[PDB]
Amino acid sequence: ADDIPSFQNPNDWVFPWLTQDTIQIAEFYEVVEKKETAFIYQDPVTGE
Amino acid sequence: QLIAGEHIPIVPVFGEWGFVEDKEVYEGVVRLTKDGQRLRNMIMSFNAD
Amino acid sequence: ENRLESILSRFDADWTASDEARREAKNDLFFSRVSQWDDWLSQYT
Repeated sequence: ADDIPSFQNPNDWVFPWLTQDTIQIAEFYEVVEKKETAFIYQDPVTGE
Repeated sequence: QLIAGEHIPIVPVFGEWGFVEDKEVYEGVVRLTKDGQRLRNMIMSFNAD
Repeated sequence: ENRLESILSRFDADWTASDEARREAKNDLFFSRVSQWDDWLSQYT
């Protein structure tokens, strides 16, 4: 909690107001199909 | 001092609401009218004199 | 920082929370003005 993040800052430059607590931090999602793998079994219950 | 249930006992009613600079914004209907409404009043008063 | 003074953590989340009851609450309570009262502002008598 004593680190304090930062970023490109979504607001603006202007700054004719009463908010200076930037404290911006971003969340980065990434995606991949990857072709993971396997593992089949047999339903022990009533066959099928 | 522990009060009852598991929420803040304060429900808020809004008119038009949203965020901008990431600052909270809301308003009633009246806001838009204030501008010409004084004009009305004014010209009124002027003509009264 | 670490400053577990109770009225300091609390008054420093209100004081942090009224810098916004500023920019906005300034306009808001004033509509309650152009209406429930005179539409003239800032000069008396």
